[PDB]
Amino acid sequence: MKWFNTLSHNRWLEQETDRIFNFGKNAVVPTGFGWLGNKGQIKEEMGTHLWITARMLHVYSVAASMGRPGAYDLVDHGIKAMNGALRDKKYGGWYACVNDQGVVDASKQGYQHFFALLGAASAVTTGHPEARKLLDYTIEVIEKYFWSEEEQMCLESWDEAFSQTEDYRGGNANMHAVEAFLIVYDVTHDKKWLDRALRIASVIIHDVARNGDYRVNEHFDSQWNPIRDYNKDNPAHRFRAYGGTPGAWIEWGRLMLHLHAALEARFETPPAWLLEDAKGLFHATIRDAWAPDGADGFVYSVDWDGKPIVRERVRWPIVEAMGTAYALYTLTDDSQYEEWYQKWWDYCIKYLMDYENGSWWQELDADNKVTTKVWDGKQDIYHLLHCLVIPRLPLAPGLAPAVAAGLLDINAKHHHHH
Amino acid sequence: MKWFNTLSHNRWLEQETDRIFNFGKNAVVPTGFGWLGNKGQIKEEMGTHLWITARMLHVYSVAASMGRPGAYDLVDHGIKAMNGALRDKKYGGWYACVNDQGVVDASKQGYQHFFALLGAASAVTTGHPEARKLLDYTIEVIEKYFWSEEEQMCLESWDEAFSQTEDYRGGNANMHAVEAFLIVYDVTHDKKWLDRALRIASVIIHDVARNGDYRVNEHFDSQWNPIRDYNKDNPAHRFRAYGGTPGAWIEWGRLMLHLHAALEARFETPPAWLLEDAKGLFHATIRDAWAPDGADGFVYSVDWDGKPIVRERVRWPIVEAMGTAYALYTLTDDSQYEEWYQKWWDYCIKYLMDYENGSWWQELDADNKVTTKVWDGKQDIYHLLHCLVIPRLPLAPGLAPAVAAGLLDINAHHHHH
Amino acid sequence: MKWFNTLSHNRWLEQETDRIFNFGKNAVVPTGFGWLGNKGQIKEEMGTHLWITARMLHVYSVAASMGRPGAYDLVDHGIKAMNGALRDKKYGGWYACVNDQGVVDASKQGYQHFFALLGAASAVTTGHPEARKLLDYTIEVIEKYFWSEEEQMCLESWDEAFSQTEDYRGGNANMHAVEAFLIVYDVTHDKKWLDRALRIASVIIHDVARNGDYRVNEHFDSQWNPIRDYNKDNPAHRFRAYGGTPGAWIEWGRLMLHLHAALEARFETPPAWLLEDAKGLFHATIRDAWAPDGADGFVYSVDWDGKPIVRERVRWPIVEAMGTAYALYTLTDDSQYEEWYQKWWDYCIKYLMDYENGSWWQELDADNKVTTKVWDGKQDIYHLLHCLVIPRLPLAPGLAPAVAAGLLDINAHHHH
Amino acid sequence: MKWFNTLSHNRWLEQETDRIFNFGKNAVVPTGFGWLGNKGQIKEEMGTHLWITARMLHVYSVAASMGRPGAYDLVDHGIKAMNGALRDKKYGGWYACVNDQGVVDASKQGYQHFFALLGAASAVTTGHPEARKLLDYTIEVIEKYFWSEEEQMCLESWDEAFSQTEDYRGGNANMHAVEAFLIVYDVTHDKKWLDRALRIASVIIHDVARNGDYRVNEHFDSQWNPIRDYNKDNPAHRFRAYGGTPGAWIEWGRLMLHLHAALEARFETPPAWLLEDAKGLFHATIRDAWAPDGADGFVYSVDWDGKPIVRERVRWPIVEAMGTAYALYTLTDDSQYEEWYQKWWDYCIKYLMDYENGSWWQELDADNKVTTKVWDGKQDIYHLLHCLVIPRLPLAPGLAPAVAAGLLDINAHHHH
Ligand SMILES: OC[C@H]1O[C@@H](O)[C@@H](O)[C@@H](O)[C@@H]1O
Ligand SMILES: OC[C@H]1O[C@@H](O)[C@@H](O)[C@@H](O)[C@@H]1O
Ligand SMILES: OC[C@H]1O[C@@H](O)[C@@H](O)[C@@H](O)[C@@H]1O
Ligand SMILES: OC[C@H]1O[C@@H](O)[C@@H](O)[C@@H](O)[C@@H]1O
Repeated sequence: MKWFNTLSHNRWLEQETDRIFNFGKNAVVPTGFGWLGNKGQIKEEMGTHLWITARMLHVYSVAASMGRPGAYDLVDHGIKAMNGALRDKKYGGWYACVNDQGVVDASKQGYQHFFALLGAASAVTTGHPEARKLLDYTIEVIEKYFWSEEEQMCLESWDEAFSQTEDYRGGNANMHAVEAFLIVYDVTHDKKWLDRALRIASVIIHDVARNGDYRVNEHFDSQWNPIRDYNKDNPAHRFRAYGGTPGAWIEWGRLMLHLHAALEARFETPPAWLLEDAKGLFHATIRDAWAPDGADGFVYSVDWDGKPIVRERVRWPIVEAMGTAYALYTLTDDSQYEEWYQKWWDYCIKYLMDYENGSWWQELDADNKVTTKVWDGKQDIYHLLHCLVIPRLPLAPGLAPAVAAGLLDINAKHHHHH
Repeated sequence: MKWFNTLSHNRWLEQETDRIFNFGKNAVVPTGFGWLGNKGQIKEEMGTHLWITARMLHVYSVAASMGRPGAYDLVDHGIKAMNGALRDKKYGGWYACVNDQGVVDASKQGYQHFFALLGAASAVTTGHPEARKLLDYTIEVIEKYFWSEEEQMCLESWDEAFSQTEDYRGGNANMHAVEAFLIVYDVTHDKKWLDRALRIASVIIHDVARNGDYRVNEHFDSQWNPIRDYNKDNPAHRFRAYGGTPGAWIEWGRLMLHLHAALEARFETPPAWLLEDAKGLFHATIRDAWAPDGADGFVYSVDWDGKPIVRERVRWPIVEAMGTAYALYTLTDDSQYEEWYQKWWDYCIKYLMDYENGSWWQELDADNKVTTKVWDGKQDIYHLLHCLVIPRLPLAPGLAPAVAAGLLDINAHHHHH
Repeated sequence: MKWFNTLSHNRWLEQETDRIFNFGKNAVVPTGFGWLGNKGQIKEEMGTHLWITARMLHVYSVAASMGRPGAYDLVDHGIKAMNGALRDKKYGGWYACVNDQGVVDASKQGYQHFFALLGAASAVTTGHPEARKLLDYTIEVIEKYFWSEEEQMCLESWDEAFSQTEDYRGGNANMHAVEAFLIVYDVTHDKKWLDRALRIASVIIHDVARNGDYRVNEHFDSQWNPIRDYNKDNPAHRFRAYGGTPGAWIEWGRLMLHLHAALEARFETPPAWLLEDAKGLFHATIRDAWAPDGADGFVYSVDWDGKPIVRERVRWPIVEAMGTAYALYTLTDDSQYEEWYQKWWDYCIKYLMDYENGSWWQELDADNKVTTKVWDGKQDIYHLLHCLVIPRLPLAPGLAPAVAAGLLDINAHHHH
Repeated sequence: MKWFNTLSHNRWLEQETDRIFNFGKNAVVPTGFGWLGNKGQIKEEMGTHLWITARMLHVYSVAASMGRPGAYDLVDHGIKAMNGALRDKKYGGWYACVNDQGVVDASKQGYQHFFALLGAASAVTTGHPEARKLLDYTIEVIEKYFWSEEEQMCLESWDEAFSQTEDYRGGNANMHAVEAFLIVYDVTHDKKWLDRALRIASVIIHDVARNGDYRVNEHFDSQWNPIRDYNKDNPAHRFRAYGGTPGAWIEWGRLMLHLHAALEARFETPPAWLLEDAKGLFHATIRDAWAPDGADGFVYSVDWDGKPIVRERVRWPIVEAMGTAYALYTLTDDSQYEEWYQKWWDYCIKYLMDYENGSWWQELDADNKVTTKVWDGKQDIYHLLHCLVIPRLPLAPGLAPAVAAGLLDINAHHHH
């Protein structure tokens, strides 16, 4: 069965994408974007998070490029929010969480600042007259506090006043740095952004993960030595789970293929390890995490021997798996990847898609029934673009640049025989 | 006005197709696919029919090839049903009807086995790893019990244990054999299937129908002699109506054009009678059955002088008419066929389409008001692909193969030359 | 940001178009098309208006050409209606308004007859076997009573019997004559239709509007001299507002560019003033009417110095502005026009589109909140095709002909 | 076998088209275009003929629209020529033939003036700044002297001073009037040219030819009564052959289908007889004139019982047959027309194409061997566009307009 690069499948994806764009519109709050619950209501107690606001700015940049009325107003809202309450006008950068009445979390989180970077870079592709100013400012914050020239890797977090950095180094924030750096590169061609991306991946993936059967180590000390037992007593942490989180492995895989494609796009032969390691991560994710416990789905985390720990099926791991299947199919022409993509789509409509309340469920238990454990509500639509829009685009340039360039369905041009 | 081979019209068709796919999803039951009612609910008392289950397997094969998440799971469900409760594990083939408790109708119905053949052949086009095995098994059953080598025609039915065949021969079962054989040909490229289809059409249409003003005779004895009086006392029978059923005539017309196109595809000149007789069937259907009684719509049945008998407007006849209009337009380029297609679409949205309760009504009275008489519920969506998907495809290969091949919209200043 | 001539934007446009076609279907009544309210219900007390019936005939002609089942039945219904109760079978032409009991308004309104002409011409593009007959008759009525050979302009209205014409000449009726004449030209090529359209535009726009900073004068006496203070006492009139109605200025702009494109289509160099004056009208509209009073949106009317009078934001002016932005973008390649189009789409979804009850609101107050003041319900869908379908087509031939020709998306990018 | 609307066939067509364009370029002379011989040199003794200069103006208009460097210079050359020595500044219109020291044939030939009209209308499609002026003037001459309002038909010829008209009416000149009128229509979108074309075809074809087994009568007296024995003593005349000339019958067929398509293009139902009679003419041409005498090819003339008179195979009849086969295929979708087109292409390359000396031979004997009898030289490339370019275009608008519109290969399969 052929779905990739078919207009019939791609029309289905677009129509679902519009349903998703509609869901996120409910998140608009004066200081940015709020946290949506299971019925698409704002959970006011959660306030305005930096990472959510930046993600929505990115999402509505893509929607704007797709020619959807109202989306550009959300881009504008996003850019205003990044210049408003979220912005620390004393020490620079952005607070982690604010609301109409003040700052709740003033800390300076690297993970969230890389999303700020992605949001600004994607906003630039819309031509919004204030987007490039925002990007330039974000670059200054990143280079001052979050890219380490000494370590040639990303730092994790600081206090409000940028006086003390966290005694921890994280694969997760570094992963989203790679993601953001790809798009910054697409809207600058300052070579350093791609160089930095390759460097980060070489350390986290080609060195550490590859040497552990492609089980990505996320937690390191300040000297970049793995802390294997980090969070052993808080294993279901939302951002720093104990052990391996296979959803991240497979996401890394796709990011490495965007890097491969960006190198190809400047007529450079990419290093072979990008594709090799992307295959490795994909294979490892299925090996350990797909249906390991008597029911379909991807578990949330595994121990260092591949045994599941948190068995809940969170939404984003399978969504990322679908994106990576597409990226691997694109580079390999191997139908096995398409078969996995299809299998996962069937699972998604069966268990995760929520036509009744809107969007998709965020989390299921080990029997694939809606649960509340790891998460609380439906606060994200950003990951969904990776299974809804990415499969309609080349791998270079990246998501927002490629949509703005008019590349949707560009490759959808007798597929049962040769 | 141009609709055929326009992306605007074809987009509308696709959007309606998705509405129809959605309606059929609630038919899923442990033993296969159940019988949906007017509001999309399962009518439990009807059980799990072989023909319905096989048709759904076919429909969701097309949906799967169209890239709809969930459709492949329904293909898988259908294949499991065909390997499970519906399959006669003792004597082979498939029971006509089952439920959770056991067998409701143990008979071995040719009509329904030809749908099993279609369903398996369409499933093959999805690449499902169990589909070819199913097709192989279905072919074995068909050649053992339902294609007669001596008659060079299809048998009608057997009892559960295949001890004796029915003393009756049917144009209806044979029509759906042609339909299935076309698709088996597409997934085998073995001319024997097309040889058989052409042979069947040559007897029922080119001989008997053509010599009867294109009024197709459906009921025959075992020597393939017409029984003109069959079911006089049960005229509104769902599968064996008394007299002629014009919806069937026009359906035969399309099938003959698929056959024509299949021959052309391998650079063989089709016999001229396929097109000639398709024209005759289409014309005769309009002649006897279109608006014959002071209101629009196709009547269900007519006597041998063309006079209406059962005057209800059932859904499938007009749907088939629309499919045949497309096929004839494709072969002739004659705009009259497109005009009919358009007129029929307008009728369908006015009277048949049911946006309130789902799908389309199954049956209307002679004033085009919803009724319950010949039928009971909304158990079919298979026919609707003939007015929704067929117009988006060439005539060769057939429906499911062509969608799998990526041919949707391939043919799409058209107000002048 | 690129939207014009992109399949992603055009798909969004088509899907909204279908939503709009669905809303109008509820307007069917035995005598034509009735007046839809905010819920898509018929407002029976409004009866069956000639202008509404003719507009719906036009709208469903386009829907039919787009391959929508049922639309042709609505064309058929409109044609029957134009041969039924609405037709004055005694004196000729069509009554302004009828109902199931008889004639409500027997007068013969030029404005509404030009819509009859448009409807018939659009219907011809469907091939409906009674459409050409309707067009031919409509042309006869227009040439007898509405196109003046002595004035080389359109007359305004008459009594039922066509015995006395109104002592008034109108820019508004003449504008919609231009619109109708373009489509009659498309389905005939009697040159006179384009000649007449150019003549009308040359008087109302090139002479009078251009000389008044592109503020179109609508109200004239029988000698075609402006009546500047017409309807001072009734400034929010639905068809003859006091002063300038900027939505009409921008509508004139687009029509002139359809005229331009028609001339190009036959390998003729169009007169330069069509584009020059389209630019002038567009600019003047932004200058006087866009967000002139501390909130977004187009006001309804302005005085002769460009100051707002009626500040309500009616639906059709912004819808027409979007159409004209597309036309100007097409001719100039200047992205400022695309930027305006996008800005206005954002405003429309924010304030005008009504996904709850259907269609779009007809009218908002000066703070962009839905109101009832100038208008009453949701009786029109015709204008919406100018921001939904027009951006998917070339400028020649016109709307219904172009859709019938299969030209949707024919023209459908961050660097050179 | 499928050729029509295939890119592979159309590429072959374009490549031959370029070889043909190249051959014509040597015809440039100071006063217009000269008469090319068998090896592509100028037959200087023939001087500059109006019909040749006008045809070359048309051909290079098409070449220019196709983006061939040098072609526009020839369009400019042709326009200058039509304003130079060929132009009668005293009495108006154009002399039939001039040379570098004066007028050779001062007569005012209708046949040649309809080609002047075609050449000007085609030149307008290139946007050359002097082309519209030329067309406008040519129209004035045609309407003064060559279209008769009284007869509703075209006259044949006049003396230099337009004092007396020839006591003769010709189906040939009228055929080329139809041809020219189609293109004038295309660059004016004005009804009257099509009305005139339809009227002309209705008389020559629907009345006279249809009632004589589709054998077109060409020679008429001043009352439009046939002269059946005209040119009995000069049967092989180049423009007025005795009896019927089947090449002309099949050419009429295509022109009627361009007429049909033009009507369709403005959403008008064309009269059924255009297609009926086009089929009739095509069939009759094969019936009487295709391989009638034991070898392939179309004879030049037949008598009124269909028997061949002049048996030479001149180039243009089969070239026109091929164009008509395309037009009939386009309207009917009947493969028999494509089969004939293919058969004729095979004959053309076997016997007519001249890769050695350039272009195609003008004339063969009854055994398909190159001969000199009816004609002398290779002065024409105009007909060749009817088998080289026409099969790559829709039937409306006509040749030069369609190429200028970007329509080449727009329509470009073993089963249904
Ligand atoms: O959407 C939130 C999730 O995003 C993924 O890419 C990872 O960064 C996870 O750690 C995180 O919980
Ligand atoms: O959908 C069921 C119908 O299918 C048609 O093709 C015919 O076989 C009818 O006899 C039958 O009732
Ligand atoms: O839709 C109704 C409106 O149409 C516009 O084009 C103008 O004619 C207005 O005066 C009128 O109120
Ligand atoms: O090319 C010259 C020829 O052109 C044809 O169309 C006819 O007019 C002939 O009579 C003429 O000899």
